[PDB]
Amino acid sequence: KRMRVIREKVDATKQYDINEAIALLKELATAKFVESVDVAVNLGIDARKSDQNVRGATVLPHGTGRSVRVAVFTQGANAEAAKAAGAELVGMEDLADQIKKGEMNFDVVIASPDAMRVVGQLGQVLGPRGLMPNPKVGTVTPNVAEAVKNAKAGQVRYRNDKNGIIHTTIGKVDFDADKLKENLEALLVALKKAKPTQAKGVYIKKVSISTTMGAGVAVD
Amino acid sequence: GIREKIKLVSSAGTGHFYTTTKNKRTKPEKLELKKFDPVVRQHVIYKEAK
Amino acid sequence: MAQFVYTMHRVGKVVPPKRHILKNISLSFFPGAKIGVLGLNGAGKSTLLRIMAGIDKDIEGEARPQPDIKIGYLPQEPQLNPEHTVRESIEEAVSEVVNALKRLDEVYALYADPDADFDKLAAEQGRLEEIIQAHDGHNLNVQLERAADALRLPDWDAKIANLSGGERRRVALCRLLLEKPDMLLLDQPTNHLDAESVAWLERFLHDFEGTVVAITHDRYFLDNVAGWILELDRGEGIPWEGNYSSWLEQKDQRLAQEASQEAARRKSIEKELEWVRQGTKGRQSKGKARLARFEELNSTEYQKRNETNELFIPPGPRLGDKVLEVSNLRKSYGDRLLIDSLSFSIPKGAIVGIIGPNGAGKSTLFRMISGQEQPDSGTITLGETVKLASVDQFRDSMDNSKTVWEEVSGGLDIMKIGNTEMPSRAYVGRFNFKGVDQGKRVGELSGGERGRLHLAKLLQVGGNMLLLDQPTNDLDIETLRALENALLEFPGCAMVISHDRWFLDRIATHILDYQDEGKVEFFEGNFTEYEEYKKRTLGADALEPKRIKYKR
RNA sequence: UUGAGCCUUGAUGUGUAGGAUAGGUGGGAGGCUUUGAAGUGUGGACGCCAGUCUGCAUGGAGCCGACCUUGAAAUACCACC
Ligand SMILES: Nc1ncnc2c1ncn2[C@@H]1O[C@H](COP(=O)(O)OP(=O)(O)OP(=O)(O)O)[C@@H](O)[C@H]1O
Ligand SMILES: Nc1ncnc2c1ncn2[C@@H]1O[C@H](COP(=O)(O)OP(=O)(O)OP(=O)(O)O)[C@@H](O)[C@H]1O
Ligand code: NA
Ligand code: NA
Repeated sequence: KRMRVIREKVDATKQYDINEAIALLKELATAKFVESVDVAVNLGIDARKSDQNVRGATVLPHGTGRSVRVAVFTQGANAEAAKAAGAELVGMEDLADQIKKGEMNFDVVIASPDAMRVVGQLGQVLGPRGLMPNPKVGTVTPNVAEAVKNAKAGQVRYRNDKNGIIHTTIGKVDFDADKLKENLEALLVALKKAKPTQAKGVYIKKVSISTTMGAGVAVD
Repeated sequence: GIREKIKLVSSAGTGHFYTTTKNKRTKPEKLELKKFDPVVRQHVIYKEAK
Repeated sequence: MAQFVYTMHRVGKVVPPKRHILKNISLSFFPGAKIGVLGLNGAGKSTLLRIMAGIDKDIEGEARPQPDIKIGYLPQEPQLNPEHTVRESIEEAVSEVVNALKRLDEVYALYADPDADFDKLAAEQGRLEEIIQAHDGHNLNVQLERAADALRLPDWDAKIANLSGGERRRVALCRLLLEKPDMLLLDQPTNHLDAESVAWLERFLHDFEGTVVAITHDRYFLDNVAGWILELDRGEGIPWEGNYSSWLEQKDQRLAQEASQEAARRKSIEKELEWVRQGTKGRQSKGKARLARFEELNSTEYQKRNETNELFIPPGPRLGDKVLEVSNLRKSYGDRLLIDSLSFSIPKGAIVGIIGPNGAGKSTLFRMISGQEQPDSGTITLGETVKLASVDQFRDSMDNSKTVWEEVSGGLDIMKIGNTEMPSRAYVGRFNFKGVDQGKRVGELSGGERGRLHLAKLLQVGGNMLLLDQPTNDLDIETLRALENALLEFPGCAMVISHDRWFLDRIATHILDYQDEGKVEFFEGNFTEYEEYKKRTLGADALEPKRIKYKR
């Protein structure tokens, strides 16, 4: 219905300017929702080779505007450090099977460079959704003071898909377009720094910007 | 004539090789002997090559 | 434009004798192309496959694949570990992920340890955080639980020694495939598979792209999948676009024309020889140029290397009424029952074809008949006039370090078949092993030549209860028909185990059909009469395929 | 009249068991539904044959998310697809 009608508005053939895209997208403010941002970066890279996949984590400056519980698993008194800093959930090394036995709705990874008790089933119990943490992302360390603020900041990982197509939350429409552009630049520079060991052609083949219910526009 | 020329490449990695004639029909197994390698000045094992 | 996965340019090949099994084969391949390689036993198909996969670089010419393509090469007789089990043999295939999980759990152990926490991790784990992602080492468990279904692999606890012939090829196929490759080069991929597995594999092959070069002697298998046919007759590469039925007529036409040209050249040589042998007629020329032309005309051409003809089978002792009856036979391995309460009696002078799925006890029956095994119940009662001669299911019983003649005869200038002796050289020559081809070591032999030689060596006992276990292993059309016509004349009894019902359609007089639960049923007649029996007492059931697939 | 390429529009993706044809990440969330339902004939391609996509018949205001009993989840834009 309305999507077919606004297919006239969309101009998917023409790539669009960094700020002209946001100018087009903000006219879609008539949606009955928060209208979050759903950027899709489309790199040029072959995913089959292991060395040509990147999985990092960068801290977006202006934030996401949507928060989830942060769960920290500590072997000992590590699971209580966030209890005095605002951590959503603390798991004990003796409560590895009871860390999320009832509910698993805790999208916060586990960082504990000293307590390595609980990991979880080795078999997608804590490895399918990414519950297994490592210092490559940035959370692998025994200093939880930085991670306490990083969880509230929302350090977004670079989920490399089957062909190098990544999404994130980029400061939904209620954030000003200048903040949005700052986030775009800060993510583009970060991924350019993240470029793998082998690269050819142009790294960033395309970028699209859209809303959970709002159509897509090129970024160029 | 059924014997064809073969060369015994070295095994020390240097470029040095002897040459000989080997019956490739009745001796499909490859040759390897101990010969002198005047580059490294040692008796190393010489394996069969092209 | 674009495309062009693989190329070969003037790729010659010389063997120790002197001939060129391959000479001047220049051709290229394209993405999503299916090529079927034909020829005779000795044409060079397997050598071409080895060259194309890149095993051997002793060629003259060039053979290039495009970079970044994965090549899966299935050889003639894949070699596995007689110590391994199915679990630890398949687990080898996905190797970068088993070690990935092991090392990731070890790093989960070592990362909380405060010793070099920022040195032992950033350099080592980072090389694995993507080896566990691109290859997806997390979900190999469900990947295997799914991929086992399609092939219907043997049980995980099964050992390679306990494994049967068809299941071994099934395991090897899974191992080869799991790499998810682009180029798929197979040499006779359906040697031991039954109707279900062969139909499944030839549907999966047709679906799967990335170019498949398949060696096959089976018209029906080739027709479904092949888009191109390579001939590979006598050191030449003939590409044909079409199907088997259209290409066979062109092949026959080519042979007829070559024979006609041969006859014409012969007649020309006679005519010029007469002039060469004539007189001089005075003080005149006699034409040194004409002499040079005639001398040049004396060239040589290769007769088709093995247009093998009817084989040799020496009958032996006279046989009477008792043909080794069987009463109340029951077999099992632990709890796995193969056959229960089987009773029959083979008549005299008959051929009995055995049909059934893979690993259903067909080889076990010959094993217990030849005295290798024992029956858990009942008894097999041999006839006292019966001479036994059973062909092993596997070629891997010769010694590769011996010559053909030595291997067959035993280093005797005169051996004996049955009762009369006759020379060993003649005995081998009756199997189309000429004096020149006598000298090749049995390790240097094609699949069909190895099968022929093993059959020749074993059939010299001069028995009369021939227990053939898939003699149609690696046999061409003409090689197959030679034995197919020789068997119909056998005086003694012949029990034949095979999977290709078209071979049995011409020779079988009694039928042993295997079924579920360990049910073996006897029947008297050929396959058309078996179909008549089914239609007289029919049952509506045709829903065989389901196409399990491999990836989610 | 056509081969081939490119770009956009559509459609197709049925292992086992949760519910029953489900390709990957989503971004996260009930909104779609009313340019007129879940429902009532069947249009037709296909199917692994249970049916899910779809022309036209009156009215025209309906399904799931979430819970997950399985590795994974909810066709509810757009992305190189
Ligand atoms: N050392 C050797 N001396 C003589 N002939 C040899 C030697 N090595 C190989 N050959 C011959 O080279 C040929 C190789 O053929 P190849 O292995 O490709 O099998 P094929 O008969 O073409 O195919 P297939 O067995 O798969 O049906 C055979 O004729 C073999 O006898
Ligand atoms: N020693 C053994 N221990 C355990 N199982 C065995 C043993 N020998 C045979 N089997 C099993 O018995 C079954 C029948 O094996 P058999 O050798 O008769 O195969 P087959 O029916 O002739 O098959 P194929 O199509 O491979 O020729 C298989 O399931 C096999 O695993
Ligand atoms: Na071969
Ligand atoms: Na067998």
